[PDB]
Amino acid sequence: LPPGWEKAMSRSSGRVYYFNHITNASQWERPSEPARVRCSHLLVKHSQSRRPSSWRQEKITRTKEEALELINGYIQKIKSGEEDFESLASQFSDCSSAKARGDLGAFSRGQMQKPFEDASFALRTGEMSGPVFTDSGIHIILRTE
Ligand SMILES: CN1CCCN(c2ccccc2CO)CC1
Repeated sequence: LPPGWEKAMSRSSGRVYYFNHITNASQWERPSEPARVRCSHLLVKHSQSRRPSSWRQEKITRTKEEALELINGYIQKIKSGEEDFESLASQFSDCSSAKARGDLGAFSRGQMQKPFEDASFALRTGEMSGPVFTDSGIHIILRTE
């Protein structure tokens, strides 16, 4: 299996699925390095973020648990097609990159926070992460290039 993937069993259904311990992605189908990648992200900050402040809120007070719940809800709506990633990032990302639909541009290893970097480079082009934790908060990462 490609880097980071492992087999798992659904508790509610008993069906096998695949989970990536670098990106926290999970999916039913069997999963299918460049100098640089390009990613977008949706950041949800929490009270223990390195800077608990954003363009949405002068004082971010939500707990890490609450931020994870919000991230999980956004992932559900993206996966169902009810909402697009770019739309949720523009409206609800606590990163200033919200104004660019979450786009961060292209980057190399050694530039981003390590959990973010590792998830970004383990995604295939077009793939989306699960919740990724950094000192900034909790991220949904979309690899675009
Ligand atoms: C990564 N950080 C430093 C760079 C500035 N950021 C940004 C802000 C507003 C629009 C676009 C971007 C990057 O695409 C993101 C924060």
